[PDB]
Amino acid sequence: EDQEQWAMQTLMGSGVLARCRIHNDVILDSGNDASSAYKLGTYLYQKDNSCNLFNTLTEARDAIKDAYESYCGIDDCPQCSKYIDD
Ligand SMILES: [Zn+2]
Repeated sequence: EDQEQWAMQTLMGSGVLARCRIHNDVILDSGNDASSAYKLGTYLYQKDNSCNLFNTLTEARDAIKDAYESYCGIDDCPQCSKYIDD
């Protein structure tokens, strides 16, 4: 398992993104307030780490920005569209 993926749990679970009940390891783009997601991400990731260049929030933003941009272009899991929905 991946840690960064664990973050997505709550971060993304904040309702920012969309996930399939059959796919908990999948990320779908919703187009909701990402700002909130980012905050939620930093919140879970670690308390207020607001410090000098030392700590860079860009990492987190890139984490979600990466995952988001990674799955970006998908508003619905193709699996369900590639399979039958019991
Ligand atoms: Zn699905």
